[PDB]
Amino acid sequence: NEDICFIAGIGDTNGYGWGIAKELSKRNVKIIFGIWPPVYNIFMKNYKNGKFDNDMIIDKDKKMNILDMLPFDASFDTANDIDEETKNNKRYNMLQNYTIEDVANLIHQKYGKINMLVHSLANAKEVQKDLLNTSRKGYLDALSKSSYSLISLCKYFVNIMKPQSSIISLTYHASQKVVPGYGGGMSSAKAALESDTRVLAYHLGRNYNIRINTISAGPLKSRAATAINKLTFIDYAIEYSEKYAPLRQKLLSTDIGSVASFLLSRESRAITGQTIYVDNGLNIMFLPD
Amino acid sequence: EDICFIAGIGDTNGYGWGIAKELSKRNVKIIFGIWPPVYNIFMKNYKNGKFDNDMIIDKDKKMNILDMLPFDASFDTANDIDEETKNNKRYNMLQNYTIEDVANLIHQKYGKINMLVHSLANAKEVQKDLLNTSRKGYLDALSKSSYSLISLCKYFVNIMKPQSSIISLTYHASQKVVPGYGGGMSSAKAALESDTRVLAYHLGRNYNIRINTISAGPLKSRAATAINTFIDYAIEYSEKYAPLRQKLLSTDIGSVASFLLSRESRAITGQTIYVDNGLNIMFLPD
Amino acid sequence: EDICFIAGIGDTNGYGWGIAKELSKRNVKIIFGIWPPVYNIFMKNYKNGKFDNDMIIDKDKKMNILDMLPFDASFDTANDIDEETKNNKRYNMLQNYTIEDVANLIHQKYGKINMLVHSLANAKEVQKDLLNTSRKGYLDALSKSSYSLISLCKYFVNIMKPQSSIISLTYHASQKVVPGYGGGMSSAKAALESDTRVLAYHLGRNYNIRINTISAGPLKSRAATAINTFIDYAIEYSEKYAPLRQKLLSTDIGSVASFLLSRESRAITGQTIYVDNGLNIMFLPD
Amino acid sequence: NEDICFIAGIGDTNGYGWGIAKELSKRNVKIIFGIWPPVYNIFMKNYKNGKFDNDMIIDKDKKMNILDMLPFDASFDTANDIDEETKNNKRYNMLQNYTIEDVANLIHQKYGKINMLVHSLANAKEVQKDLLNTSRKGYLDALSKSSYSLISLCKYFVNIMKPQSSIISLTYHASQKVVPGYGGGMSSAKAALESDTRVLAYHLGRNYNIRINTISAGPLKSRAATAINKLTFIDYAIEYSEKYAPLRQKLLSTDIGSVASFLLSRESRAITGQTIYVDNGLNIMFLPD
Ligand SMILES: NC(=O)c1ccc[n+]([C@@H]2O[C@H](COP(=O)([O-])OP(=O)(O)OC[C@H]3O[C@@H](n4cnc5c(N)ncnc54)[C@H](O)[C@@H]3O)[C@@H](O)[C@H]2O)c1
Ligand SMILES: NC(=O)c1ccc[n+]([C@@H]2O[C@H](COP(=O)([O-])OP(=O)(O)OC[C@H]3O[C@@H](n4cnc5c(N)ncnc54)[C@H](O)[C@@H]3O)[C@@H](O)[C@H]2O)c1
Ligand SMILES: NC(=O)c1ccc[n+]([C@@H]2O[C@H](COP(=O)([O-])OP(=O)(O)OC[C@H]3O[C@@H](n4cnc5c(N)ncnc54)[C@H](O)[C@@H]3O)[C@@H](O)[C@H]2O)c1
Ligand SMILES: NC(=O)c1ccc[n+]([C@@H]2O[C@H](COP(=O)([O-])OP(=O)(O)OC[C@H]3O[C@@H](n4cnc5c(N)ncnc54)[C@H](O)[C@@H]3O)[C@@H](O)[C@H]2O)c1
Ligand SMILES: Nc1cc(Cl)ccc1Oc1ccc(Cl)cc1O
Ligand SMILES: Nc1cc(Cl)ccc1Oc1ccc(Cl)cc1O
Ligand SMILES: Nc1cc(Cl)ccc1Oc1ccc(Cl)cc1O
Ligand SMILES: Nc1cc(Cl)ccc1Oc1ccc(Cl)cc1O
Repeated sequence: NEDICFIAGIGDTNGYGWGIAKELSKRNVKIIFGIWPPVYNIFMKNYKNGKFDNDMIIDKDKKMNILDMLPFDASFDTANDIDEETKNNKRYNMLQNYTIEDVANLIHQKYGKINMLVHSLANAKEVQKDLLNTSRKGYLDALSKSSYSLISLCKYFVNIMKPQSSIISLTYHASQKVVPGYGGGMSSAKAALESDTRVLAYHLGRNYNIRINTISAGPLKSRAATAINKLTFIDYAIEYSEKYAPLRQKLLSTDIGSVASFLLSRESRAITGQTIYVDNGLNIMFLPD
Repeated sequence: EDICFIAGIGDTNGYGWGIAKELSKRNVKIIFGIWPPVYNIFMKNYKNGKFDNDMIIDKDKKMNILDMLPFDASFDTANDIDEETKNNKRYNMLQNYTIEDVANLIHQKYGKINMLVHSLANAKEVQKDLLNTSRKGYLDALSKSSYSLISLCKYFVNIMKPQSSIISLTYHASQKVVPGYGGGMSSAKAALESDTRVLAYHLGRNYNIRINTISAGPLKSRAATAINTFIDYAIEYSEKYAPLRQKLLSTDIGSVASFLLSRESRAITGQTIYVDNGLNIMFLPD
Repeated sequence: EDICFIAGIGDTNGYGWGIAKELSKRNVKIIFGIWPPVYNIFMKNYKNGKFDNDMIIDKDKKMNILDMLPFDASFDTANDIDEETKNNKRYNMLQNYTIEDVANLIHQKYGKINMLVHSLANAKEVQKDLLNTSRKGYLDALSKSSYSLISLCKYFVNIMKPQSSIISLTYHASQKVVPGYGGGMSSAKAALESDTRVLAYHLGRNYNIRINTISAGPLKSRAATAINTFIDYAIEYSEKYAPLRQKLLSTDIGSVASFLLSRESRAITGQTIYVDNGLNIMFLPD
Repeated sequence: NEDICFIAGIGDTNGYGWGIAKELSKRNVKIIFGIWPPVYNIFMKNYKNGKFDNDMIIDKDKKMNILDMLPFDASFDTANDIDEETKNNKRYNMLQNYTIEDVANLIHQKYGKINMLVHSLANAKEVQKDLLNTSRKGYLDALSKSSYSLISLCKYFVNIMKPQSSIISLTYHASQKVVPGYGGGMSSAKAALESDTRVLAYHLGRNYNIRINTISAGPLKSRAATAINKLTFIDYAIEYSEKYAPLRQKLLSTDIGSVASFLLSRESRAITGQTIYVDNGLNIMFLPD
């Protein structure tokens, strides 16, 4: 029935955004990528040069179909928020309509209303620092980019979404339990995001009949995950998860993708405001073996 | 060839039926576990076509029911049945309805299965507040509503394939106070949600089998009507205050169940998943 | 004239004793409820001065023990005792040890009390994993460890003053998986924490009485030693990974209990309070 | 044994800061007030003129003793963070050493090391707006003033605190469950604060043997609470609490104070990283009557 999904936060094929795209594509949902301007050019070149073709293979019966690929920066709500420096920066200078409001408008003009929205991004300048050593600026950066970006995303996309639409984001259990090394206010940011998902579920539910949930994912060696280490963090997390989770299988990006796909579909019609753990059951453990 | 056993169907008005309907959409073969005191009433209504409209999925298909068997979650094995039950008019003409007996019967008739649904509860003192519940009444609630899941798992894992999946149904009274949800049902649900985690660990590590529980919102089922207009209140409150105003349907729980029982959810286990139009997230009635 | 009944003291090595010591600091009169199979051993050790050093509070004072009574949380009333127990060598020389009988005895001897501590648990199959626990074993855990709180409340409220306060002890295995905490103890604790909320509502509205539960970290008590080196592991893990490295003492739980039982906490009820050096907040062992 | 407590966030006698001061004073703890510069002058005048004397009465046996009263703005980590405008603002111009670091230094110089710390402040420019209508600036303001201020407070005060010291803040259940009207990112901010309390408990515990907890308080008609209403919010909350809480008594500021006092004392030695509800049990309810 022409399901269309905007995925905010893909920069290569190694993260959760790609797994989500892949699983949605299997269900025939049309995909639009929102790509952060620092990685946008290299994403487009790699794509054009066929570097992603193997990764786009669904089952060798089918391959992913990408409707569109758009520059997107979740730091900026509207054109008026973009500082002169950023506007003129080498990587931004050749790009247009990349703020949250502008991408919503652009999508609406080209394709009309959509019914699925994925927030799959996060950022924090001081992620390598422990919370106690994080500055005011660095903490506010984490909240701005990782948490506020969801609210803003919702604010502007609800106008271009049909009733009974669905929105998902991605979170991590460090919001609820202590993960040393998940620094820079990222733990704080995921805690805010999980709480905001409830408040948004209430308002979007009553005022638009739109659902919103978040997926608390287990560890995946994405490009962003690698950046967490100082002086690795993700290696430890993965090793620990595969050794101690109730389910010992390797956690795949498409494992999250298939849950995202369910949550974005009408099958999850009575679920909203929730944090859903897709982490091989690791979250349930207290004492290891 | 997916097969699901659904323990706890008494008519077409509860969550078991909605779960059956939705699994039927995905062409899963369904086997009903029916409490013996209502087994013959159910079979008669079924034979008489009372459930026919309720069995329609759409233009294409109609529910495919593989089998319907008497099943009593009060009893683990044949040895556990008391004489009063043996001498009951409703039980005396039935056989092989203990938890172990039904596992053996299903396995003998159809081989290994890969989906298991616990959709049952009982508490002989549900109408009393917790403080006025007796020891026998409280332990009955836990026996029928909580331990029954553990025993179901114990006997059914042997007849299940690797990567199988199990769900039960719970209610948010385990976590926040619902006056009226009495007789130790709130306790039973708290135990069920906790047991779901412990079972998830053991079943996952030993068998690669998953187990989850769905925390459902209110539905005007037969069991619900037995709690003391309680259900009319809960439904009215939910439809007034839940983030989503839609009427909650048994098939809304059914489609979540179907997802949790399928391989699409291979990385989810030990979880309480809320399917209640968001009501659980609210604090202050607006 | 504050009086506290402490149900579940068997020696000086568990949390009941630590709670007794701390309440004694505040000059609360303490009455011990002692499980009959260990009642005479306890009385003999006490008479023989084995507990004397353990009774010292400081330079000033020593624990003031008002009374010590046999108490069995298995039985609500005299009628509930089975003949095998009646004919037991340890029970036959004792009397008035059912929950109701002890409430009546305390009230007759000393009048109304204002503090109640449930510091007991039992599970006959604690050494089995949940999946291998039988119905009788699982219901025993719930009967002795969970329902006992409800019944304690039921019978003791009549002998308590308005604004009285009640606590029990739980463990984080109710909420997160602890392999080894078997026999349905994890289930019993989940039910206990849930029941604490439901009881809080009813006791608060009807009697202005508060009830809370303390989720304690590991202590090398007699009961703990019976779980299967499990306790040595938990202690070692806790002292290695808890935010606070201090050794957890029974009196660390005792001073929290004393606060929860006093009027300083008049606005706290229905809560699970973690007294475990912060261990529960951790996800990833650093 | 000369217990000394710094209370960050008092501006009159109607809030939780005053109840906390009163209960601590009963235990003979010496109190130092950190007073936000916009209300500081009026606080000092009222005090000098004896306007608080009745409110300082403990039991007519005893009256509160306040060791010191210091201008304090939790927006600023160090002197170097203060913008020229604020430095020169009418209400700030005559005040000195009011940043987090400067007050810590000042306290240390005058009285040596302390052992108790209370964060009893919050702020959010757009509190009257629902989350969806909150701007990026307004949301970041809520997190900065209500959440980051705790981390910073901890960072600078740990150097002037003894081992086995204790720190508390105040939070509200809107972090966990939806409270329509608790707007501007305050819900997000309390969610971050509750999560930060865990991460801080871990680091302060291991590296300083210092405890930190937060109290999730029920509704109290403080000056700040009144400011929440638009176009009242607190009236509704109070009425609802007294009608539906397990305990029907009126919730008092000193009810929180006596819990704060316990948590700050050695009696709570094995408790850290926790959210403790002091709300007459309201949080435990699902369905009202
Ligand atoms: N990787 C994990 O193990 C893991 C575990 C739990 C949660 N998550 C969450 O999943 C999400 C995806 O992260 P990932 O792990 O796939 O890494 P990723 O790099 O694949 O995803 C992050 C992407 O977001 C983009 N991005 C960053 N800032 C942006 C901005 N201001 N505007 C637009 N785009 C921006 C980046 O270009 C990047 O491609 C994150 O929110 C993360 O918190 C990841
Ligand atoms: N209906 C609701 O509002 C609601 C909300 C949350 C959870 N639930 C849960 O959903 C599940 C299904 O109940 P329902 O609401 O559909 O009502 P229901 O009456 O349709 O289902 C309960 C069934 O359990 C069966 N049963 C009772 N005792 C049994 C025993 N000893 N052995 C085998 N079967 C037995 C009954 O015959 C009945 O058919 C229950 O576990 C309930 O706790 C229901
Ligand atoms: N020790 C720990 O590590 C730990 C951690 C968390 C919680 N707890 C809880 O603290 C409480 C006290 O146990 P403990 O650890 O001090 O061990 P303990 O052995 O000192 O206390 C348990 C007591 O309960 C008594 N008891 C057993 N069955 C009884 C019955 N039917 N009626 C009356 N009394 C009975 C026993 O005689 C024993 O003295 C328990 O409820 C336990 O679950 C203990
Ligand atoms: N009042 C309630 O019902 C309630 C319920 C739950 C939690 N709380 C929490 O209790 C705390 C105290 O608030 P309250 O309700 O007592 O109102 P209050 O006005 O008594 O306390 C807030 C005080 O903090 C001060 N302050 C604000 N910004 C500051 C800054 N940047 N630097 C220094 N000081 C600043 C203000 O001058 C004010 O006096 C708040 O954190 C609030 O979130 C209050
Ligand atoms: N995308 C992103 C950005 C930053 Cl700065 C930090 C973590 C990020 O994602 C994550 C990666 C690994 C894990 Cl275990 C959790 C995450 O949330
Ligand atoms: N099936 C069953 C049996 C008993 Cl004794 C009590 C409730 C039962 O189901 C429910 C019905 C309505 C609601 Cl809101 C929750 C339930 O759990
Ligand atoms: N008192 C009791 C009885 C049984 Cl059967 C099992 C554990 C018991 O107490 C405990 C001891 C150690 C830990 Cl870590 C948790 C407990 O709950
Ligand atoms: N101190 C403060 C500042 C702002 Cl902007 C909003 C709320 C504030 O405190 C509160 C008041 C009432 C309630 Cl029920 C919760 C609060 O947290």
